[PDB]
Amino acid sequence: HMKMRQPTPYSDSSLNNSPLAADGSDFPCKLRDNAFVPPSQETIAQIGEVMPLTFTGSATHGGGSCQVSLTTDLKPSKDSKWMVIKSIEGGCPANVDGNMSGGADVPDPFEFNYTIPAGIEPGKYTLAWTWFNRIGNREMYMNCAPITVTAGFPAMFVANIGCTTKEGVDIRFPDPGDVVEYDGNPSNLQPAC
Ligand SMILES: *[C@@H]1O[C@H](CO)[C@@H](O)[C@H](O)[C@H]1NC(C)=O
Ligand SMILES: [Cu+2]
Repeated sequence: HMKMRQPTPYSDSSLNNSPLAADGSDFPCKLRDNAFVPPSQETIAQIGEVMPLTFTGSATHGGGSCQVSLTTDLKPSKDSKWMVIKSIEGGCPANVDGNMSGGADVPDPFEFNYTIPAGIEPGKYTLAWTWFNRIGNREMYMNCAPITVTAGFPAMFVANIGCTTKEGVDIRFPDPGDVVEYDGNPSNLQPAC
């Protein structure tokens, strides 16, 4: 149970910590009433700029693995095409064995980053954070945010909503892309579905 804090998600006031529905019904982005209201301030990412990726919550489930992906759709649906720009294998959204202190609203002390690479054209996108928790039920977490790319790829991995991950491991994505980061404990890294 975690949510993305930066970049600021769509409709943050109605966005909870829960994973995607196990039946796939609310993929992508936790579909619900008024799910795609932009935050007030524009999130601007210059090509090549190191951008923050940060989280809220204490139920870190021993970490796991995450992707950062972009689509041109501003109200994503099941038909949206995603482009993975970063994979984090292990230690996302935290490198601890289990859960952390502080309740549902605590800023997660482990912080991350992403960079818009040269092959992404300036324009408006939706950015998705996806997360496959290491410990607990086999879930997929997902939050989405509007971003504007200014001047200054693999498809997104989907599982746990026939492709089912193994409890206890930090998964390694089949096609993680050319920007892959390992932030976890070597003993938990997958020797994906
Ligand atoms: C982005 O985060 C990774 C993982 O902590 C770190 O290794 C890297 O140095 C960071 N990049 C920066 C701060 O430019
Ligand atoms: Cu949880």
